[PDB]
Amino acid sequence: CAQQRTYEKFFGLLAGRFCMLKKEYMESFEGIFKEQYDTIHRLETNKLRNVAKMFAHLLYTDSLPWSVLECIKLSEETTTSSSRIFVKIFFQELCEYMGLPKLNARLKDETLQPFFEGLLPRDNPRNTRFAINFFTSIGLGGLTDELRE
Amino acid sequence: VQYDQRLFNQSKGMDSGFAGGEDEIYNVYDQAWR
Amino acid sequence: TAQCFLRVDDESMQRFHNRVRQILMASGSTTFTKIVNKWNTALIGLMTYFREAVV
Amino acid sequence: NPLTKVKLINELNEREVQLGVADKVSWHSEYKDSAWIFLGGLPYELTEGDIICVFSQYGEIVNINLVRDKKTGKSKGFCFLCYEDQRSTILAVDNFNGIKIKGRTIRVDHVSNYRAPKDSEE
Amino acid sequence: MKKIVLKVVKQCCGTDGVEANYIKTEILPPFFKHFWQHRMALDRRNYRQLVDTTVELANKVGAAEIISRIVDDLKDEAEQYRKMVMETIEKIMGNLGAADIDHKLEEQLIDGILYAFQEQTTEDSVMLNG
Amino acid sequence: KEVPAKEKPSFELSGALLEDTNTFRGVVIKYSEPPEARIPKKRWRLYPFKNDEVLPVMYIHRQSAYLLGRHRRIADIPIDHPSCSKQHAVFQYRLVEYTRADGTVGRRVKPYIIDLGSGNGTFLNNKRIEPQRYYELKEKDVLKFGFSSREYVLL
Amino acid sequence: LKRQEAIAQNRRLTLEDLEDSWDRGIPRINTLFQKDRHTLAYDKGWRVRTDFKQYQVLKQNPFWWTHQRHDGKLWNLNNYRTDMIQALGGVEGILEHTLFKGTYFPTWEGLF
Amino acid sequence: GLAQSRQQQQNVEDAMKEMQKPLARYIDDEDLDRMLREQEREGDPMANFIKKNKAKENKNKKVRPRYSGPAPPPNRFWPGYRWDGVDRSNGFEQKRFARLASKKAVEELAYKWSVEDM
Amino acid sequence: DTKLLILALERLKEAYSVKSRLNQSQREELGLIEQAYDNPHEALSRIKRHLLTQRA
Amino acid sequence: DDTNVYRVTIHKTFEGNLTTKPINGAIFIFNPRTGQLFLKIIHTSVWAGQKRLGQLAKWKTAEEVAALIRSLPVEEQPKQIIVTRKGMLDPLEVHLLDFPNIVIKGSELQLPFQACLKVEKFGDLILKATEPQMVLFNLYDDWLKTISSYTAFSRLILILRALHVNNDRAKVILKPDKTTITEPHHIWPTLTDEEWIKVEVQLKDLILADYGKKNNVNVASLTQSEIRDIILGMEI
Repeated sequence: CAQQRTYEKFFGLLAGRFCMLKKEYMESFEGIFKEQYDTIHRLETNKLRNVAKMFAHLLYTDSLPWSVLECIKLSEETTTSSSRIFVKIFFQELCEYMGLPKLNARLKDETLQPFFEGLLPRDNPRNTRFAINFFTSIGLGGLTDELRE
Repeated sequence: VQYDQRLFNQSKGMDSGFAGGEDEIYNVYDQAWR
Repeated sequence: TAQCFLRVDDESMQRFHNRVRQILMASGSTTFTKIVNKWNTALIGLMTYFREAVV
Repeated sequence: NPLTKVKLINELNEREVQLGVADKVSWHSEYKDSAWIFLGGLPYELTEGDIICVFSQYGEIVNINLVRDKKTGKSKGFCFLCYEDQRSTILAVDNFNGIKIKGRTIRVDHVSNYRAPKDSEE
Repeated sequence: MKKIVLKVVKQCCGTDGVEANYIKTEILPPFFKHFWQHRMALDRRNYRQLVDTTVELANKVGAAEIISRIVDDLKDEAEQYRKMVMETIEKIMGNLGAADIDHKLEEQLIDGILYAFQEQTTEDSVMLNG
Repeated sequence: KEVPAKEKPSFELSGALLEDTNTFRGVVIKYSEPPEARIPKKRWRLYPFKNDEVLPVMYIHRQSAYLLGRHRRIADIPIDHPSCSKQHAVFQYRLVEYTRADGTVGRRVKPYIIDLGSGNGTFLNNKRIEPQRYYELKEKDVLKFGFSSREYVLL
Repeated sequence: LKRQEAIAQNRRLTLEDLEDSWDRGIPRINTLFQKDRHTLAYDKGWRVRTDFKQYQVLKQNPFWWTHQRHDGKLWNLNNYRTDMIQALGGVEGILEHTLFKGTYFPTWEGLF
Repeated sequence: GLAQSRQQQQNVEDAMKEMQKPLARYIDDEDLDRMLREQEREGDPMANFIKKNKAKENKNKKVRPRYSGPAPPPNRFWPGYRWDGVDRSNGFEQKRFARLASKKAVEELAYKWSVEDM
Repeated sequence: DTKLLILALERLKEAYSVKSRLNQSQREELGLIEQAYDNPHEALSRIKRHLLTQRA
Repeated sequence: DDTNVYRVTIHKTFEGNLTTKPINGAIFIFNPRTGQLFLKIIHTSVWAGQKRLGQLAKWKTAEEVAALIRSLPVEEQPKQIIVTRKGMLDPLEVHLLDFPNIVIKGSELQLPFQACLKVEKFGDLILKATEPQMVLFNLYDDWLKTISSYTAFSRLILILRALHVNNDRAKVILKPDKTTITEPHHIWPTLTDEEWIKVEVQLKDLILADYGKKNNVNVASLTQSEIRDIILGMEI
């Protein structure tokens, strides 16, 4: 999938068909994600897009646990470039599938959500401010809060 | 706007490449093999 | 908001069947690589306009 | 005779682009290890700064040499320019030839040996 | 001035005056150093004058003394320079002969003219007659 | 010891090299248009007033730049003013990026005026202007040709 | 966006039309950068004349909806041939065809 | 003046690639996963979060300052352009650039013309 | 003016790729096309000569 | 190739004296049709107890070679074996009595498999072994999908001879850029065909320059048959 010119939705369908068929495929496959983002600096500007939309498509059509995002580390100190525009086109491209509201909720509403460092970094007023700034730049701003008291 | 001259003139034409309706003259596979 | 389901009209597949019927007729007046190239031109002329509709 | 060498060096590059000569044998592998270029036909109103400004487009001249006369003169018309890289001299002899600055046209050639006070042809 | 002295070397060495060791000691080494270049094979009035002087230089000095100095130039990446060397070889060997060339030189010239025949671009026939 | 040598080099600009690039038919013109110089997209006209009443009308929507001077030989807009230099002040339109109150960003046509460093200087709003900077012209502002008061108003 | 960036800045589009791989977009961006822009921009009114050319010269066109010098090559099938080779092996015909009495051909890549 | 500096740079890169590095480099290599995290990778909203504006420091090969940012014409050999190089030439770069682009076009059409009746 | 006539002539020339062609009509068609190639203005004013006064 | 069965490393002990260590060795068997490299380990423990260690390896090798012939199937055993310089025609003749139809020949095509000990994936495998593992590797990585075995051999022996005459510049030539990554299941880098033949041209220029530096011979003064004789390793 990573290498076909423009992305073909056919892969997040075969992929999903496995990824919920046998128990194993979902586990192995997710391993491929966590493995995947934490490098993602090799392939860039194309394969990065095809693979990003590849995962967004799985999440949107589910057949993949909503917590794969525990690996995504939102920092702006520790995020690096191609990582950053991996996750960009990732959400921005997941945006319209779920629409903003149905994403905004399902991102948060799930209660048990605090597995990640993506959004919830309510930590020091740095990577907190950096989240807000990022998601405003990526042009979603569908979640922005005031932790500045 | 200052376009580069390397992008210019890379393909000529005013034909089609899908020449008329003559379906015998191998329109596919634009570049070579070896 | 909605979904769009697609199929091929019967006149298009009838036109392609009569198309390959006349390439079968023209098989007797040309060679083998010519009619295979003609099959290929007809198959691109179908498929590149019927991309998601062929499935 | 004073400016037909402009036409000669132009016809050399036209014959190179006509015959399809690759860059390995296109007249610049014979003049290697030398960043010195000779100028011809310069007007007498040119200072060293204007020559630097008109030939620093492809790289700054490291070593300038105008032919300033001893006592009674100011200039003759020749110049030596030593750039950084030899490809700058390639681009200067291929691009700055045939242009004109205030009347008289100028010419660019290579030196390749050493600077001389007067050996060339006025 | 290169063209003028290239014409001067032809007519100033043909009658009785200059001898062999005089020329092959101090006339021809700067001649092969500074004039056998790529820019002189481009202009046709300089292309013809070089070989037209080199013919009389081979008449005065000899065959293998010039050829063995330009026999390694048949494996160049330039077509017109190899064509100049090929015209030099054809005119010297058609005017003088081939008795002066020994066993230590003929495989070099044969391999050079075969390599020039393998990698020619234009439809000229000067290499054929050579 | 009196001089090092009587000759010496120059390293100064001759008129000729600057002149060949910028031609009024009999002389060089200072002021090459800045890269964002473009045609004015608003309706604009410069009206001269001798004393507050209409003299000609100059339509400014045609060109990116306009020159002020003493005669229609050199400058686009000339004045019968003996104490105006041949090149006096230049009217220049440009595209600049802008931000509105809402935070919306984009490209705006702005006209500017810059003194040429003319012999008698220039004034805007009946206030002296400094030379060598583009001043932002605003609607109805008065241009005048010499450091005190003059026989013509430009609006 | 990159055109307005190059207008706002003062750079040149050297190779920044390569992130879109020189052959993307439904008009196929390399149609703009060609030899005949100023002439083929005056060929307006197309895609309908070719459909009326079924009422002309007898070769029936299966490409009435496109021709490459205005909307571009909308498909690049190049790797299907290579994957056909890798699916049938690189020796897909050499074991079958007598290459050996063709000549002494040891390479089979310079074959023409 | 700078070709010998380029030779010194390529020889010190030659020495660091020979005397310490193996024959083949892998994916990890302890250098390439650093360069991949140090790529430009356009499409990054975090660029304006850490950078104020594209200013002009002393960005030059030497200590001396560099020419400002208008657009100079390309010349096939990426130069050290400085001290007022304003686009004066005879038109030899653009002509042979059009020549090589036309050559790359006519080889594409010549392959088509050769592959017609095969 | 020439920029449309060359488009029309190449639009006519595209329909002639095979050379197992007919005896007189389309060979003099391509002959008139190449005569319009060698002289654009002659065919350009010949179109105007057909275009003012000829309607039968 | 059985030259590197015995090889001695260079070391310095706690004392100032210099001695030799009979460390482990290699046996190279190469198939030029497919690219299979049969690499046999010779452990250090057989280098103790036996006498004339510099003369008994020629008799210890052929038994393991015959065991390899007996282990492999019928269609994969060779009809001809081209050995290195002659010391093994009669040992292979007396050890191949169970397979009489195998021809043993010593030709003029010597090949630098000792330069195969200069690459790192072979080097850490030959230095760290506690068993005669008999590994089976591949040198024609992904070339058979695009080129033949002929161009593969004509590339491989040139790169190996360039690594033999000068490991330094033949090592830096094989990585021409900083984007010349190598997958773990292969040993050669992955790069396009134009820079394949570019690396071939500059490595044959390396070999000709090493010849002209060693024997003080003008490179352009050699005929291309003589350039062929240098580039294959003919005894000149």
